[PDB]
Amino acid sequence: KVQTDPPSVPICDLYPNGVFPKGQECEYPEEKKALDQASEEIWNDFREAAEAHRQVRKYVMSWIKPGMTMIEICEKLEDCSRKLIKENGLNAGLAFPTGCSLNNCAAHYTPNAGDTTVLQYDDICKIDFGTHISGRIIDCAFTVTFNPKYDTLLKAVKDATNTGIKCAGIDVRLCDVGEAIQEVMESYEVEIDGKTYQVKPIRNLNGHSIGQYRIHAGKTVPIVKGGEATRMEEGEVYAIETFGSTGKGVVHDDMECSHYMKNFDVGHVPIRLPRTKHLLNVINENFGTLAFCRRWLDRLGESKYLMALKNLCDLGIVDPYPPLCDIKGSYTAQFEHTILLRPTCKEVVSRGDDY
Ligand SMILES: *C[C@@]1(O)CC[C@@H](OC(=O)NC(=O)CCl)[C@@H](OC)[C@@H]1[C@@]1(C)O[C@@H]1CC=C(C)C
Ligand SMILES: [Co+2]
Ligand SMILES: [Co+2]
Repeated sequence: KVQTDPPSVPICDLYPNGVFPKGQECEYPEEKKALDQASEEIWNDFREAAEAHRQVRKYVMSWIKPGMTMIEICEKLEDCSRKLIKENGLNAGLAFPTGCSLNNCAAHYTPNAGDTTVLQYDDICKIDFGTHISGRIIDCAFTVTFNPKYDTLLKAVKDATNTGIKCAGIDVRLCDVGEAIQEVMESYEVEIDGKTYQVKPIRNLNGHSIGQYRIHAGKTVPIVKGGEATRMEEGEVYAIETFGSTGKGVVHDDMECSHYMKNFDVGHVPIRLPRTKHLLNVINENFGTLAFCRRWLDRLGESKYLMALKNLCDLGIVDPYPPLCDIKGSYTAQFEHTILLRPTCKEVVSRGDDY
């Protein structure tokens, strides 16, 4: 039909012909048109996931406010995402947990059960969430603030992400994208609570290629100079994300872990320990190689799983991804889009009218 007041109509019911809206198509900085058309069903799956992402994040921006708990924020967002993507096992769903990392924490925080953290007026919150259709994943992220003191820091990082998106292309060196992002990000100076800062890229955070059911397909997109001259290739899909900070510009692991994901390269492992075997079956059935969090195990009715989960991490079957934070007192911001390197053009598939 038409989408409802608070979104509830699945994207596939809005586009009944099964053809979803294109993102922003860009020229790069016969045969290829045929080759582009041959993968049309893949691009269409990314576009369905991207339209869900656009409609969920517009909804989130309408209601996210200080005073809400982080758990309330993530559950309200994920509810909407499950409805709009028309969650169906591993065929359509949430690609990874909702990040809502605060202040000096830049990535990989979502609340676990019992977290009483409440969003504050002065917080800078990075909302990073993913949708997929048939394993075609959209990773797209933006920063929420309520105090205008952070506006230039957000503009710096938004400009740096758009610079990396403009620089990207077939046969472009990943190191050149990094150098370009850093030049733009470091051109910004900000003043927050009477202290001035030159905005710094977080040098040990990166964008990444994306593969089917594989949020990180192994190529990294640097956000500072000095990286690898490995080239981007036709048909690849990339999350172009940049992170800016007022602190050291380096993150370390910190706080409790919430995010986990099966190692993509680990095959079947026979397990006899009963609780560990059951938890691995739950993971394989519900997530496969997609990332999950502890709240997502709780919602499936699992309990007494933390030792089984530690066991799967210690075996190397599952990897933990703890929150990544700069120094105490620092402020970090993030913007990200997913781009498709199609044969005929570069498509910023997750681009909206918002960012
Ligand atoms: C979650 C995240 O997308 C965060 C940004 C980036 O992290 C890093 O660059 N990390 C490091 O260098 C470790 Cl010190 C992404 O990796 C390039 C990272 C991502 C894709 O690897 C995780 C896997 C995804 C989930 C746990 C959601
Ligand atoms: Co992301
Ligand atoms: Co990403």
